Amino acid sequence: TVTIRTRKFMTNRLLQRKQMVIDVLHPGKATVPKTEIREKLAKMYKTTPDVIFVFGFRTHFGGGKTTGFGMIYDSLDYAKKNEPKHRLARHGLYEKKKTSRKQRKERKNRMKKVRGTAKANVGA
Amino acid sequence: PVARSWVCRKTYVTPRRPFEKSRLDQELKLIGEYGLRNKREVWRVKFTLAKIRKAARELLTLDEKDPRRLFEGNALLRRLVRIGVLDEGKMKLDYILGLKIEDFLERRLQTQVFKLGLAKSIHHARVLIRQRHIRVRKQVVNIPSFIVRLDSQKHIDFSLRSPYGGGRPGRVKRKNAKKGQGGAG
Amino acid sequence: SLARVGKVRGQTLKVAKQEKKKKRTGRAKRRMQYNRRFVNVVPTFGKKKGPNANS
Amino acid sequence: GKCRGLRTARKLRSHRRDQKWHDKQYKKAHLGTALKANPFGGASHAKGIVLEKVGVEAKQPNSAIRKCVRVQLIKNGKKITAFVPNDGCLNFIEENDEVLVAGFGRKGHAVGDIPGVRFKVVKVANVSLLALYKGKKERPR
RNA sequence: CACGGGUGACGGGGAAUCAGGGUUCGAUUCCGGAGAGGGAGCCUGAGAAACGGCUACCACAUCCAAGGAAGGCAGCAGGCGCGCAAAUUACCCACUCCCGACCCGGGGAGGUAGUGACGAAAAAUAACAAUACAGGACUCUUUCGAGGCCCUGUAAUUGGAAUGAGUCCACUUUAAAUCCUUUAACGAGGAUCCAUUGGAGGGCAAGUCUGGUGCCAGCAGCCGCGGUAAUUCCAGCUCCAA
Ligand SMILES: [Mg+2]
Ligand SMILES: [Mg+2]
Ligand SMILES: [Mg+2]
Ligand SMILES: [Mg+2]
Ligand SMILES: [Mg+2]
Ligand SMILES: [Mg+2]
Ligand SMILES: [Mg+2]
Ligand SMILES: [Mg+2]
Ligand SMILES: [Mg+2]
Ligand SMILES: [Mg+2]
Ligand SMILES: [Mg+2]
Ligand SMILES: [Mg+2]
Ligand SMILES: [Mg+2]
Ligand SMILES: [Mg+2]
Ligand SMILES: [Mg+2]
Ligand SMILES: [Mg+2]
Ligand SMILES: [Mg+2]
Ligand SMILES: [Mg+2]
Repeated sequence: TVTIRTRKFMTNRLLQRKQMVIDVLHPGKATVPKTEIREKLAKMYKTTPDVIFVFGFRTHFGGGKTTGFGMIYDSLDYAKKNEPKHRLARHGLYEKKKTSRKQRKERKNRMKKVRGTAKANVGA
Repeated sequence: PVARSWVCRKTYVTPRRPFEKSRLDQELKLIGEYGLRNKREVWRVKFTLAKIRKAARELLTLDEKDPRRLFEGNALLRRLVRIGVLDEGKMKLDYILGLKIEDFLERRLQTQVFKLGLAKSIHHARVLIRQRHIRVRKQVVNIPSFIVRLDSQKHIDFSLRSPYGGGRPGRVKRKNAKKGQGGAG
Repeated sequence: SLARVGKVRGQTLKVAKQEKKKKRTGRAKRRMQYNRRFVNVVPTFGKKKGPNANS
Repeated sequence: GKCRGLRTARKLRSHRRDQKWHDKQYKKAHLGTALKANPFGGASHAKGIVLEKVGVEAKQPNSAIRKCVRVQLIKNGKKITAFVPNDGCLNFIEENDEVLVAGFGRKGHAVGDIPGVRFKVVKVANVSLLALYKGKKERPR
């Protein structure tokens, strides 16, 4: 009962991807999750689901239609090459550290106080 | 410097005399006849109709066969024909001056739902619009001041997720069956 | 002299307010107002009376 | 106009410029004598400390005591008899209270019965005098 | 109309009001200028008379062992003061761009949230049906009355029907969230899930209603009201405007 069509298709050779406007129709349930989107783009274009990156859904008022964006790369050695790191961290293949931004600025102003090799020994 | 618009416009004008007995005699007929919510709804249709007439007087002072007066004149007629306030043979810019407020309140979706006969009363129709019962071309419209164009008039019907259409019953009848099945066992 | 400040408001008979069925508000208030203005009453002879005209 | 010639625009503009000063509403705005004389100073409100409560006799035919308040402002130190509007609202005002003082609505003019009061009291120790009158708030003690 | 003086004078694009003319505003996100507590002088540099650069003096001000040392929030948050008068010591470089030796680093520029009735736009607070009833174009009846093809309205009379506001999982959103939208489960009859703010003599929409006061208290923008029967105060009911 979930039908997904694509609009505005384009092949990026200089970005090694496909691109389209994903048009999901779900009259009768919630906005269907992006894990279920990628598996259905997998069987539609006959490709693996790991080269599929899908984002940007806003459901219409009334709710029988959405609109999203999607790109489908060639391999993961392109899909990790030209792709934002925050959308590589969604699935689980990228990890940022847990030092927050205020702890980074506070140390950089303390490392600015100290001259020489002891800059490595300022924090901890 | 922040990247945001700040372009906004008031859509109504309060009148110059506050307590005319005759203006209140006139404008309160417009709320009863067409199921409106306040005087600001009357005051905003008069202000849109004043804008169209004000651009109408500005084109009539131009010379005939002016390169601006033809293009702006043809566009303003087409914008009144497509909403269905001006007659499709009457489209001539000298007839825009002979046009009144009750013609816009017809093409309001609240009165179209009433005149299409899928509403019980004018005040029943606004309850239907607010409770998301009706749609216009596969699009559930929640707002009664929707100016229905002439192109999209024959597509007003009940929304697909509505018990007044072909859908599930509401909160009430689901509870009335649950106390009925609770009563029998 | 300022000895008489709050004279009358202090010495009035303290009347408790009457409970009442609440008024409808919005287009429903304006609808009930429209019905009591136009659709109910008829034109009759003589000088007509007011909305609160009591006697 | 009287001189209608085609290049008399300096005779006309400098005659409106001269004769605007004989307008009473214009000169009060454009000379600094009236903004200096205004106890607020081009402000709409002013906090001031009460120093005594003053009874003002009303004018002709009306025969009453108008319950006013001698206010000294904070921003200037200027002394003012301000009025206290509603019935019995003088009893809320104690001495040495910061009261907020507005105009009376007549733009520097004595209003009605009261001789020489241009100002009325809005709030009494950061509580409005309306809510004290109605009973929505209470005087903070 | 020089020169001098005042400006509650940064200029302009522009804003408010407007028949036509005009009048007033423009510190404020775009362009140009000026300044970094006050003046002054310099160094480096393509470019500064630079202040998140130095050097003095004046003002203010911090540490001290009394010898000295350090400073510039009209950047972003915040605090005091001044006031009639104005927000969080939040999250992130993901967006827009900038800079650098640079695809990688950094950016309180900027983006996103928190306070926000400055202001603008959309827009709920019921709808329907049946009983009494009050009426209307028919038909009948001299009137009195009456039948319902058809209405319109009112009533803490009754009835189930529709829904959000909210509660709350889940997606979606997003740098990560929050919100909107989508969605199960709950969620409404005095639908207590209760709409106020001003007024009712005239201007000016709307009571010569009732009780208290008795030129007092007070109302009153103006004219005026109150002197023991107040259409004007103080209250209740009612009505009126948004
Ligand atoms: Mg007089
Ligand atoms: Mg100056
Ligand atoms: Mg200046
Ligand atoms: Mg400017
Ligand atoms: Mg400079
Ligand atoms: Mg400073
Ligand atoms: Mg400098
Ligand atoms: Mg600085
Ligand atoms: Mg700088
Ligand atoms: Mg403010
Ligand atoms: Mg960035
Ligand atoms: Mg980078
Ligand atoms: Mg900023
Ligand atoms: Mg409510
Ligand atoms: Mg009264
Ligand atoms: Mg009046
Ligand atoms: Mg009247
Ligand atoms: Mg009055």
